[PDB]
Amino acid sequence: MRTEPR
Amino acid sequence: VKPNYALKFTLAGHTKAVSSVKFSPNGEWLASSSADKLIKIWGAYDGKFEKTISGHKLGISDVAWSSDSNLLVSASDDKTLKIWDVSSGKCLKTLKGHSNYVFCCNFNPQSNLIVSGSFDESVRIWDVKTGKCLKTLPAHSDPVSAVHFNRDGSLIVSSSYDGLCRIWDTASGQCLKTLIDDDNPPVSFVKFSPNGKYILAATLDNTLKLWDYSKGKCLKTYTGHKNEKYCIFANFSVTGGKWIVSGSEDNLVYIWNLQTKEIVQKLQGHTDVVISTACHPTENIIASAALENDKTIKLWKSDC
Repeated sequence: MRTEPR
Repeated sequence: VKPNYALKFTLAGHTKAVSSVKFSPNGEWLASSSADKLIKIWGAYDGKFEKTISGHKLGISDVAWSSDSNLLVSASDDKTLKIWDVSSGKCLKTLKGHSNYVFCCNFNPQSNLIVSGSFDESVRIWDVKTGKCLKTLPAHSDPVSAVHFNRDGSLIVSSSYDGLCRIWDTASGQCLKTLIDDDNPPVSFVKFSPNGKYILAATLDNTLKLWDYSKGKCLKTYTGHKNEKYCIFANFSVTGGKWIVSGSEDNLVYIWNLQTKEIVQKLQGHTDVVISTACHPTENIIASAALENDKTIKLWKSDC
């Protein structure tokens, strides 16, 4: 998900 | 000249972090996607909640509108895209073929095609009417963070954690340009300018750059914001003054002067990372949305 950091 | 964006509405209803907001091309609507597996549709001018669109089995990282404002496409961790009829809320098509999360999506201007990017490192081009995959581009060597068509659809731009931006010929799938710059920081976002001549690229070193596509040259850089961890959407604002707009990991919306690169406004109010911003097609209106501790969308209005 985009909502989780790299 | 500086803008004076002020808060007009806070839109609540998503039960997890919001991932992406987009205005309809006709200006009527804002669409939002979320980690909660849902798309929500809101009135652009009064903020009124209109409906919820559901069916993905996992969260949604992106959503995009067809040119006539009648269709949506969404990109999901369930490895599919879905094409939706907005007025009925029905899933018209499920686009299958990526082997990992689908992260980003967009219609071309004609809206007969959809382009998607995935953590599987590929870019796919899909036929709207049949839902069949027309082309798989071996686009990158790391997750694909963004995909965008130029103003007539002849070109696709893609970005990746591999540090590259690539420009592709839509008709053939062949790569026309690779943008590289120095120490290859991960590229977290890319999109064409409205005239199709420039490309705006975000990198995970707290930096935005404007590139001249023809020349291969960086013309402007924009700094002062926080961007090291998330793929944050950025925008050209063209309805009044010519700005660059972006979310930020310090919970602010940043607005810069495109030409001078000076920060002209910071919008305060969100209580978590501002992962997405969008600019209304005709009015000086910005939509912003935030992650887990906030989960809301804010609409802002300016006189220029």
